[PDB]
Parts: sequence; structure tokens; C-alpha cells
Amino acid sequence: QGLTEEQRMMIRELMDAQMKTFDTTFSHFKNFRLPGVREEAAKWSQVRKDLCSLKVSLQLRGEDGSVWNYKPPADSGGKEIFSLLPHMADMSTYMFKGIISFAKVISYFRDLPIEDQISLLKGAAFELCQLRFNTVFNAETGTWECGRLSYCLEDTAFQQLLLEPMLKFHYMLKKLQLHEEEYVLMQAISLFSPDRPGVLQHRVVDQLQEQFAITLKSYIECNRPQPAHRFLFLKIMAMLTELRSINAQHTQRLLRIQDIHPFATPLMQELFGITSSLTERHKILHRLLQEGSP
Amino acid sequence: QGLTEEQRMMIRELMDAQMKTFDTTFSHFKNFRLPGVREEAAKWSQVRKDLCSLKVSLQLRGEDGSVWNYKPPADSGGKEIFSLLPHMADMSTYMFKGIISFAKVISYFRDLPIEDQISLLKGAAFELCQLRFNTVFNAETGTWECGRLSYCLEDTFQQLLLEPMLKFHYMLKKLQLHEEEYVLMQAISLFSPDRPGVLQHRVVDQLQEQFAITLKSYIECNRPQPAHRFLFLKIMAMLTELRSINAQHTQRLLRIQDIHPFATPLMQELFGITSSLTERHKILHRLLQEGSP
Amino acid sequence: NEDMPVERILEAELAVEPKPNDPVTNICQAADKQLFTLVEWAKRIPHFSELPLDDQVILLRAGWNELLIASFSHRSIAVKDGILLATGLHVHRNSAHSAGVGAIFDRVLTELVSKMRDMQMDKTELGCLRAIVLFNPDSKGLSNPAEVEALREKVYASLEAYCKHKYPEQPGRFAKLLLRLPALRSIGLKCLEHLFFFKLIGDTPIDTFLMEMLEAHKILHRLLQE
Amino acid sequence: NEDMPVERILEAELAVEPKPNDPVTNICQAADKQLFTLVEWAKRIPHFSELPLDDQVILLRAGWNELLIASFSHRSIAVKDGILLATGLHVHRNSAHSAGVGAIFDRVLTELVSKMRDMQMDKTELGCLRAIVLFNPDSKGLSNPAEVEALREKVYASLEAYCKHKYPEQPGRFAKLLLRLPALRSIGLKCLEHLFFFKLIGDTPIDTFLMEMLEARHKILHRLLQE
Ligand SMILES: [Mg+2]
Ligand SMILES: [Mg+2]
Repeated sequence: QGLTEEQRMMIRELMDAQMKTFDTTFSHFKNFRLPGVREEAAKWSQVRKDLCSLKVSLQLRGEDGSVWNYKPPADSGGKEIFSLLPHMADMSTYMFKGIISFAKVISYFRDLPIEDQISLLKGAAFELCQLRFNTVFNAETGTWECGRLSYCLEDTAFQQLLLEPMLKFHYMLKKLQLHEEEYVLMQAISLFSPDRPGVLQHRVVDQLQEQFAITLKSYIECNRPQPAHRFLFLKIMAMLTELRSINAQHTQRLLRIQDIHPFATPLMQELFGITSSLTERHKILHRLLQEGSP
Repeated sequence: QGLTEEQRMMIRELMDAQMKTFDTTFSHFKNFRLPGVREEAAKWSQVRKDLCSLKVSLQLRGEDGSVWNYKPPADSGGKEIFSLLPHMADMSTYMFKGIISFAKVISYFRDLPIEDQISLLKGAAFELCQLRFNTVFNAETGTWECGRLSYCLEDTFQQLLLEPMLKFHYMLKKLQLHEEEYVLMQAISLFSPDRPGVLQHRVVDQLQEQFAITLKSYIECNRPQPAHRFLFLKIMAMLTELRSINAQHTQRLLRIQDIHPFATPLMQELFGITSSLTERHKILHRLLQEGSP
Repeated sequence: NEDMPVERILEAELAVEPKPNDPVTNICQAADKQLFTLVEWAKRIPHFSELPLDDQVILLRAGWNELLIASFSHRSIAVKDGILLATGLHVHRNSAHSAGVGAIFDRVLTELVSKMRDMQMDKTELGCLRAIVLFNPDSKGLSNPAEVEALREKVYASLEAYCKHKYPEQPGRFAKLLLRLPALRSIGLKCLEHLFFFKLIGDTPIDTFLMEMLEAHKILHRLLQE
Repeated sequence: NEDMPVERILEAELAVEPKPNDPVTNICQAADKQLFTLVEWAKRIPHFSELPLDDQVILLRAGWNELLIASFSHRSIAVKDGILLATGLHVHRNSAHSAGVGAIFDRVLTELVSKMRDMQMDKTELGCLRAIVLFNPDSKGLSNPAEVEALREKVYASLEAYCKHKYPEQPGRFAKLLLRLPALRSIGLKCLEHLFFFKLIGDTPIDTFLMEMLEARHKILHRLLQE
């Protein structure tokens, strides 16, 4: 609507890919692990800080309407706070696999060298994942409604859980009331990022990113009430900007946790480089980027 | 404390039996299974009726302080009402075992022929189970706080009392009984001469009368008076309704078992599911001796 | 004491009963015969009748079989083996077992008849126990249970005073009389189980008032209107 | 519009410049030297001073790295190859990789220096971008982020009008300018990782103001704002 043919082509494409690679009902998230029915001490305190603010109740509904509801333990002194980590790992892996499929379906990403595909996916995995989660995030009740599953945030007395940049990011992104096109456009911008460490076709990625950014700007310009939504692009850009911080700090945090308590799936180990050449360093990722064998 | 020596001897023996054989924390209720993560239909309606009443949520802890909380499904979804049945069965079996042990420790019960022990236990198993379930029952939250586990009554309120069992639990909890009174009720209903296969009718009769008199005396001695004068009466009303409840349950559980087998072998023996006495109750008979390990 | 006179209940019991074939039919027309009788007796209890008529019919519909059973169990005291009826019929073991009601018959014998025999229960205490059974406040559908509990308690107190006074030699007799309620309850249940079973089959007398008792009104309802 | 005058931001930019000896030391001294200048530049931006003092402190502590980075990245346009410090010092590739900061160096060149160069970014645009970075409402401890937000989007509006007016032949120049913010953020974080690592060792003679910025009263920054 009101865009050039190439822009609307990009939007239609992104929408198609999102549609084909994002199971919002999570009906195919199966066989996931469930929570069972000196410097060491300082870093341990660190990891504890990391987990204390990110506690969620795990609601699970059944075929017949039966609902099993998990609540995490209050912090003590050991493993009792590392109870959801396997499940979180499985969820993360499912989402990541979805993101990789998403990147594959897009033509531009598919025309890039495999090494650049690896680099871009490495740099944008967690970001895209977070965006998609914001798509099913319920700001009203503070819950991620993943079809059968639901991740509700645990109370403390709200204003003090916004001192975690991730939750604040989800609330502030959900307040923006974005269309699907805008979400998938953000995904496109963060995905095609030239600043990512091991990219070779920096030129093409840059051109593409600028094109997507302009497409987004123009979409806000044409498909929303004129002065009600003029600073929307600014807010979205701020979001894409904080997304970086979130990504870095999530990486280092996950590192700190894995360091004293291994839990992360091989795919996660690859996406965050946990132990070269790009293809041997990411055999799983690299394998997922080639088709098929169905 | 106005009793004879033999009376307080009874009370002491009973209190000890209870203390030894009743685990209020349920720490040894383990390995139990949990809910999954023409005329036939005429029966289906009836069994349905039977089930949509006793809908309880299964709250389970912990020891990291975690809480797994299960909520039962809405009715149909047919067959999704039988989700708690296996767990409920295991629970009933554990309780029944505790009760059996409680019967064994008691000297008088031990002096009876094994046949009379079997008959008495059969007749009073469920009643004793309800009396032992009432002590851990919370009248305010409508919850059976079995230590780690909790079973909470799901709402619809006055229509909860229209089920004789819930009404029984609230009514009995309202009397605010002491442990002695509880174990004495257990004693009275356990030593019932009117049980179907009782050979030593006279001895059982005598024991029961002594227990009832002992309970009466306890009521008139360790309670204010005349504040708790009709207390023995309300207790006898409970022992009276407990019969109706016993039978009603029995028939109901039969009607559930007929279309949907779930009862444990012990429950099958206790309630006559699928001639001689000991042959018919191998497990019970075996539990009434000592001892293989 | 005076609000629930024990002698009032005693006379309530005395003004009601001073003194091929098929046994099932017999027991039926007997219960049927004793139902109107039962209504008269009930109407003879203090405070039974200023009660809401609905609550009255509920109480009667709840306790009728226990009342009748207690009554003929007490009656058959005089006779040796077997059970004596209000129709002057003397039903025995063999006949009861042939009728398929042998078990419940033996139960009523050894749990009630024999207990009333050895304990030497009198008709005053019988009346009081039946008054206890009648005043069952835990009967669903009542408009005001409160009165019912209160009455039950009155009868209880009166009976306990009666037993303490009249029978000083046996201190635990009252509790023994109350101890007959759970036994009578399970028996009343097992009897109904036969009646419903016999209603199903049709080879036995319909009986009409008994029929009305075997359902979920108007006969009873009008009988209470006087 | 004219409430956040773009020319005022431009002169705010013009008032603060007109221009392996342990290259790490050199960068630290350059930064320290430019932190006071950063305070002055900040105070020269409209409405920044009529904010709560502690909010100013917060914004500066949150943005200083990105601001300085944008500054020297835009300074390095004039030179062909390398990065020109504010101390007239020209840092090159070889020493940057020899200093263990080669990757972030190359990333700064490609993402910022190169892009700013090709795009022909002027200084009022740079000043507007840096102003946007400065007015970050999502900072921690803000007594009120609403005003900060209003200011940010005023700079936004002024910049968009500026790009409409000045570059009618480049319809998507504004979005392209804003598109630098995420890249700048990653570069900023990645520079912080270094500064902390170099400080942890104590190998480099860090200076007072930089140390104050790297630590989390504080003294200096709270002073330079009272004037
Ligand atoms: Mg025969
Ligand atoms: Mg070197």
C-alpha cells in the first residue's frame, strides 16, 4: 500500500517466510525436558543475580483442558534455581531452528555465501528469537502465550523487574502495537547486518539492510495515521539499538551460566561459539542451511 | 481425666497405634503415578454424575520449594475425567495399608481370628480412611493438606454440601475433635460386630461397647461440660452417616470400575471386585502376618 | 427434662401398638400397614408437628424404614427364633433364606433382636431411640435443621437422665443404646436395597403407600394434614 | 521544528573542535581529553541543561563512549587510512592489531568511517545523531524519561526536516542516518569491553575522568555541570 513494487515485493516475501517458518501454536514443540517432579563463590553469586530476576511459572495445558502448572523454587544455595535450564534450552533450540528456516526461505539471504549466512544467523539468532517472542507476549498479564505453553512472570510485590533490560525490552516493544509487517521488517533489518563479525559480502548486506530500513520507514509513512505515528520509526530504531545490548549481555550471561553448569544444546553451543573455519565450526548450522533430505 | 485404668490403657494403646501407623507428612507415599501431562451410555451418564462432584486440583511439592499444580479438565472431553483415578487409587492403597498396620498394632484386634480381622478390616477400611483424612483436612481452604501433597476442592458453594462426603468432612472438622476422640471413633467403627463375616461376634461386640463407653467418659471428663455434652451424640451421628457413605462409595466405585478399571488389587479385595475367605483376600491376609522381610 | 417428656414418648409408643403364601408380599403389606401407624406415632412426638410440613415429610421419608425395623425388631423379642410382624405373622429363617433375604434377616436377628433381648430394652427407650432416628437434621432439603438438632438433643438428654435414674446398676447402658444407631443404619440401607430390587421385578405387591415411599409425596403429605 | 534548532546543534558541534607509543595509552588520553569537551558539547545542546542535574549525569555516563566514537569516526573522514585522534594523533591498522584492538578498529572503519565518508555526512547531521544518542529515555535512574524522549524526538524531527530541505535528491538519507545507531551501539559496547580489560590489568596509565566513567558519588562530572 503506497509503496514501490520492489518494496511491496520485500514485504510480501518477508510475510511469506514468517508465515511458513513460524509456528505460533507451537504444536511441533515436542519431547522437551521438563523440570523434575573461591572465585567459584563470587561468580556463583553473579549467576544467582542473573537468574533471580528471570523467574517464570510454566503453565502447560493438555488436549482435554487439563493444565499442569509449574512454579520455580525460591532461591536457596544450589541447583534448585537451575531447574528450568534444560527446558529453556529446548525451547531456545526450537525457536532458533525456526529462525534458521526463516532465513533460508528468504531469497536474498539464500543468494549469499554460506559463510555470510552463518555469520548473519550467528549475530541475529537471539535477536530474531526475542522479536518473535514479543509477537506472542501478553503485556497485560505478563505472560508468553506459546499455544499450549505459557510463561508467566513471577511477582515480587513490576516496577523493579523493569530493571532487567530484557523484560523492559519486551514490555516497551509490545507497547508499540506493531503490525506483522513491521515485526518481520525488524527481523529483516537485524538479520541483514553488515557489522556482524565474519561477513564478506558487506556491500550486499549493507544495500539490503538500507533497503529494508527505507521500506520500513515508508511503510510507517504510508500505512498508519499521519502524525499519530511519525516517531514510530524512531522508537523501532531505538528498539533495534537496545536489542544489541540485550544480545551481548545475554551472550555473556549464558556463558557465565554454562561455565559452572553445562546445559546448552549443541546448536546453542554453536550459535554462541562454545568449545577454525566457519563451516567446520558450525556443522549443525551449516547442515541446516542446506536442503534437503526430507 | 476421669477414666478407669483399663480405659486409659485403651486410649494409650490406640494413640500409640495411630502415632506409629499414621504418617501425617506422607513422606513414604512414593512411586505413585500422576495424571497424563446404548445402556452403556446410560451408565456413562451416571458415572459422569459420580465424577463431576469430586473434582479436586492436585497440588504437589517440593523440597526445592517448587510447586507442580494440576487442574482437572472440564467434563467432556470424555474419558478425561479418569485422569486422577490412578493416582487416587494409589493414594487409597497407601491409606488402606496404614489402616491395616493400625489394626495390627492393636492387641485386641490381634487376638481375633484372622478371618474376623479380614472381615472387620473390609467393613471399616474406607471409614477409617475418611477419619484419617479428616485430620489433615482444612475446612477453610477446602484442602486436604497431606504434608507435601495437597488436594483442593474446585469451586462451581452450597452445592458442595449436597455431596454427603464433603459435608461429612466439614461437619466432622467442625467438632474440633482431639486425637483421642479420632482414634476412639476409628476404634468404634473398626470393631463393628455387624460386619458381614464376623465369627467372634460377642467379643467384637464387647470391645465396641467398651470403646464407646470409654469415648463417652472421655467426653464428659476432658471437655468443659455442659459445653460438650451433646458431643458424643454428634460423634455417633458421624459414625451413623459414615455407614451410608461407606455403602454409597462402594457402589459408586463399582460403577466406575465396571466401565473403566483402575482399582488396585488391594482395593479389589477390600471391595469384592472380581469360595473362601483367605483365598479371596490373599494380599490382606498376607499383610495381617509377620513377616517376610 | 420437661420440654421432651420421656413418658410422652412412651405413651406415643403405647397408643400406637398395644398388641400357599409368599413372605415378601407379607413383609410388604406389613410395612405398608405400619406406615400410617408410623405417621400417627410421629404426630405423637412433642414439637414434631408445628414443624414445617415439608421438613416433616423429609424426616419421615428419611427415617421410616429405620423406625419400622427398630419397631418389629423390638416386637420379635417375645418370640424365639424368627421375626414377628404387626400383621401377627411369624416369619422364620428358612423362609427368609428361601425368599433371598436370609442375610439381612440374620443381621437383624443378631444385631438388634438379640441385643434388645440381653440388654432388656424397654419401650420407653425404644421410643427415644426412634425419636433420635426421626429427628435427623442432616437430612437434605430442610428449611430449618436447627430445630431438628435441638429436638434430637432434647430427646438425648431426657433418655440419658432416664437411663441414669432407672438403671443405676449399669452406668454404660445409655451409650449401649446409642450404639445401636450405626447398626440400624446399615441395616436400613440393606433393606431398601432389597425393596428397590423388588420394585423392579414386579412379582410382588405394589402396596401404594410403600410405593410412594419408594420414590421421589401426596399420600404422606395429606396424612400429615390432621 | 524550530524549538530544537538544528543550526544551534551545528554550532554546538563547531564550538568544540575546529581541527605505537602505547597506542592504548594514546586512545585513553584522547578520550580523557575529550570527556570535558563532551561535557561542554552536552551543555551546548538545547534543553540539556534545564534537565535535572542527575539526569544529565546519567545520560552522559550512558552515552559518552558512543558520543566520542561518533566524534572521532567523523573526524577520520579527512584522512585516507586510519583513525585521527583529537590529540592530532593518527592511529593506523598495524598498531591497532598489534595492540589487540584490531577487530574493533576495522569495524569502526567499515561501519562508521567508511559509511560516514560515502554518505557525505555533514556535521549538523552528526550533531543531530549524537544528540539523539545523548537523549536516551531508556537510561537507568532517570527521574523522568518523558522530557528526554520529547527532546530526542525534537532532534529527530529537526533532523528529518533538515534532510528533506537539504537533500531532496536523497529521499532515504534520513533513515540511512538513523540506521547507524545499532551499529554504533555494538561498537560502543565492544569498546567498553576493551577499556575494562585494559583497566583490569592496570597496564595502561588511565586518567581520572575516564576512570570515573568506567566505575559504577564520583566527583568530576558532577562538578563540570555546575558551571
Ligand atoms: Mg427353597
Ligand atoms: Mg606486534
